[PDB]
Amino acid sequence: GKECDCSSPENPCCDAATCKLRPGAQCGEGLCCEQCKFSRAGKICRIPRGDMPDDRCTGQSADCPRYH
Repeated sequence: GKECDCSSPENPCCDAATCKLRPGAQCGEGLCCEQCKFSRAGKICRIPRGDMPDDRCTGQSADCPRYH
């Protein structure tokens, strides 16, 4: 449609026609969006490199902020 819950038409969470969530789901895409759902707080959303801290799900967003 004219509004998407996903970025991709290939996204399983979305139907291609609607571009929008079929399932009993929360989200389609996002670093903290797992199983088309909002991942739990503290779960690693991003792998660090070098001296950086690992970024963690808030459990209050489909996208990851920073570290929480």
